[PDB]
Amino acid sequence: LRKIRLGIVGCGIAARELHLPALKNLSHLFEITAVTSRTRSHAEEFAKMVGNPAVFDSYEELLESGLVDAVDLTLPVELNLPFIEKALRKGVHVICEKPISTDVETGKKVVELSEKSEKTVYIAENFRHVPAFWKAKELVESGAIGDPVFMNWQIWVGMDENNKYVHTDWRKKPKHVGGFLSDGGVHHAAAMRLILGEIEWISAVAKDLSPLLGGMDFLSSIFEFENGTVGNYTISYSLKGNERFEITGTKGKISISWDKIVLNEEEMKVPQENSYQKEFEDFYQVVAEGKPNDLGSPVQALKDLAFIEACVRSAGNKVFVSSLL
Amino acid sequence: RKIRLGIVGCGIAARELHLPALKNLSHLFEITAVTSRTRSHAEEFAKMVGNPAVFDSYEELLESGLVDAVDLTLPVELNLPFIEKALRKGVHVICEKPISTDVETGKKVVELSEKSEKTVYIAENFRHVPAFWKAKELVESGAIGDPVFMNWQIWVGMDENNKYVHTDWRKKPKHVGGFLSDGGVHHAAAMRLILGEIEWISAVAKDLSPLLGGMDFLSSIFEFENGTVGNYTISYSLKGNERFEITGTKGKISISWDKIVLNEEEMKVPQENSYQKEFEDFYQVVAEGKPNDLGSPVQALKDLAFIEACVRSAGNKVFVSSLL
Ligand SMILES: NC(=O)c1ccc[n+]([C@@H]2O[C@H](COP(=O)([O-])OP(=O)(O)OC[C@H]3O[C@@H](n4cnc5c(N)ncnc54)[C@H](OP(=O)(O)O)[C@@H]3O)[C@@H](O)[C@H]2O)c1
Ligand SMILES: NC(=O)c1ccc[n+]([C@@H]2O[C@H](COP(=O)([O-])OP(=O)(O)OC[C@H]3O[C@@H](n4cnc5c(N)ncnc54)[C@H](OP(=O)(O)O)[C@@H]3O)[C@@H](O)[C@H]2O)c1
Ligand code: NA
Ligand code: NA
Repeated sequence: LRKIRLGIVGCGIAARELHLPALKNLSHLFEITAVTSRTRSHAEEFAKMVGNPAVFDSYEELLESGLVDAVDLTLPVELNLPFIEKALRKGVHVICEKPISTDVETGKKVVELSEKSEKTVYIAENFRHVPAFWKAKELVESGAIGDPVFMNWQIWVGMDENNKYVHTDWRKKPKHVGGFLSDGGVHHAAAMRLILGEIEWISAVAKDLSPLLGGMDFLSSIFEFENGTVGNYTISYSLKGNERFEITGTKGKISISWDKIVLNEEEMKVPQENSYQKEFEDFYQVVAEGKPNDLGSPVQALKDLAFIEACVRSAGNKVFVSSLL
Repeated sequence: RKIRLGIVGCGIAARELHLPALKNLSHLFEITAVTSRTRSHAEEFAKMVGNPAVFDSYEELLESGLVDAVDLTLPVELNLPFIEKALRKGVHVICEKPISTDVETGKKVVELSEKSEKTVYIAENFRHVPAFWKAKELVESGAIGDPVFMNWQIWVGMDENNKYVHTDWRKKPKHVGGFLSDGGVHHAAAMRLILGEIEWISAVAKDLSPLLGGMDFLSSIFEFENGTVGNYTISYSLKGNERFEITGTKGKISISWDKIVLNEEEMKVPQENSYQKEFEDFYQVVAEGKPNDLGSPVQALKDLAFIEACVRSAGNKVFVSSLL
């Protein structure tokens, strides 16, 4: 099995804590041969965790070095577009973190570069690879609750001053639509779309409740899927509480968690998996083994972002999600 | 002295909800007159009361000189005309919710109320439920900090065995949104009592059950004038568990008939009959000069208006005041 020579770009939290451990479990598929960051010492610390990749002062040099088949971008979202374009111009595949971009108009440019290039652009939306969501999808699609009627997802993150993501520069002064609403919201849209399909319209109210979190941090919404199912999605990044994620149909109900699905009275444990690992496997198959790009698809990520961007601008008015696309 | 009260409409609410309450308030109410669409139902109800006078028609009961006030437990389409007839004879009216079939018609009830010296009390019993009062005081006293988000999810799960489902004026509803306004006005009342007036709603209404006349599912988002966001979702046909939660900057309450949970801590709510409480209030209004804060038609119109807005919405933003 030939390996994908991979360059890591942006050696921050995701790269160290989320990407590397997954990558370390996939060394039969990937070799990290190059590394670059804004702060050189950060790239050097990352190099040591990896082994001995070449360290570059700039991404453009990494791209031209001949050392890589693809690059992994774990950057401030403002950088996705120009950096994806640089990679494709050099004939290099890209796996890039969500959100696809800072907003939908910029996102669309990522999509068109993707569609015009022969190289793969893969937006790493790990919620598309979470088994609990797949299992919910299967239950729903096979008629286990009858016709889906209503879903509610309430999320209370309770981030405080000790949360590491809160202190990063590009989150404190967000350039992305809705601040934390897009940052974490694309995950939630990904999941709802996986389980129930495309959303037709939303109506939502977004608030900025914490001076600690850059931009908006509270969102409450109703929407309707194209299939007629009604959704409620409410989240506070700053306040505490218990997640509920429930789908009620004509014949019964499911509740969804990381570790289990409950179908009426019946518990089913979901065997645990690393979704980052799962997405890297999928990217490998897209790049090397000619698998279609369904789950890392730029178009999919753009649709995730569109849901959130619609909510941010709704101010309680009905927004048809298509009109953003 | 005691309020001479005539019962009009001897159906479910009259036998099962109203009479027991009055039987505990025999020192404040005497039932003297009774009338219904079916004379035999009125005669059965009379036998349950003692020996009141049975009348073939509302109009006759009103001219009989036997009552100071009437209690209307009727198809909602009849509220406006029956209230008007009573006020035009010098007779107080206690009338069941909803105030009317729709806001346009409701306003006519409000208008007649303000012009008469007699009381019109819309018996919205949810304004008399102690669980909501204790929740109000906790929120008002700053127990959870600034209120951020309330969520009320109701799954009534009505079936063929529920008696309300077989009543004619519910099967072919004339009232806005069918069951949505029938049960919804209660919920608006509780929401308004706890968090105050609502600025705007956005809502979707479905008709999911062939058994329930009219629309029977509703999901909505809205914002109180104080800034709190609300979600209110109800199905009248499907089963699930009620949650009623209000989250603030400092804490969390969860509300139930018998208890309020403040963060980790439970406080039992002492139980009461809300019908019994509302009749006492009506007694205090007509005999004791108590201002009509809790049974006032204006409050009942605002309840209906919340629900009417939600039915018109189709997902669009509706500013409630625009209906009033
Ligand atoms: N899927 C998920 O569960 C998830 C979770 C968290 C984050 N993410 C995504 O991962 C990406 C990074 O997030 P993060 O939390 O890791 O934030 P972060 O810690 O701030 O990481 C960003 C990294 O990029 C570096 N960088 C900034 N500008 C650069 C430039 N011009 N050229 C090269 N490197 C540059 C930063 O600078 P320094 O060199 O100075 O350190 C830092 O190393 C984001 O797109 C985010 O949405 C995804
Ligand atoms: N606050 C609450 O918790 C609550 C609960 C239930 C009901 N309610 C309200 O109370 C009212 C009564 O509802 P319900 O459940 O008791 O329904 P119901 O059983 O159908 O009661 C209506 C009664 O009025 C009679 N009636 C119909 N037209 C009449 C007319 N023209 N003249 C005299 N009587 C007439 C009916 O027919 P017959 O004489 O042939 O029997 C029946 O006895 C409704 O407005 C409802 O919204 C409130
Ligand atoms: Na904020
Ligand atoms: Na129905």
